[PDB]
Amino acid sequence: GAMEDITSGLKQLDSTYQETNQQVLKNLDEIFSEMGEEDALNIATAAIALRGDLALLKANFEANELFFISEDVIFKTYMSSPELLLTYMKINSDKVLVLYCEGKLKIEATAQNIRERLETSLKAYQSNIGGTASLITASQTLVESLKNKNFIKGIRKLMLAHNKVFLNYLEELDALERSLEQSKRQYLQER
Ligand SMILES: [Cl-]
Repeated sequence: GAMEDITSGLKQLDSTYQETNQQVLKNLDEIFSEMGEEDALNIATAAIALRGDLALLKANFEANELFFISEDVIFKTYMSSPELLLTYMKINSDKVLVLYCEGKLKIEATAQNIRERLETSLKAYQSNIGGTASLITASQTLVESLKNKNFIKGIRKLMLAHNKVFLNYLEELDALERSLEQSKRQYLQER
């Protein structure tokens, strides 16, 4: 649904990245065939950011997109309802209370894995976003600066969407814990 949107956002950003990188390497090849010197240095600096910090941004977005795939599998299956969670615990005081024990434990473990992923992603963005300044500094005209700034705004928008996705997982797990406890109460009441 909204994940086609995010996948697409990523493909667009990647395309702009490849083209920015192509343009920069072409420019370096031409340069190395005082205002011009400062510009050449700004461009080499951009080439470095593109290979380094910004490649790390790209890898981060990619790891997230893959995860959104596999974790989506998890949430559409054994994590999709209390009944199916309990069943999953069964295949892998009372004999059913313990099953709920296992289910709640699995929810907790899932939330923890999601938090660790989100933390890693937030850290990668925080550490690498600063490298985008160099694309602004290397711009030779206000038009080029505008295009680079749009690219950067796009990077931030994609990041805002990914954070929404992670937090949405956590919220779903919270609702599911509520429901699992309500179902557990209802079960005990019927036994
Ligand atoms: Cl949480």
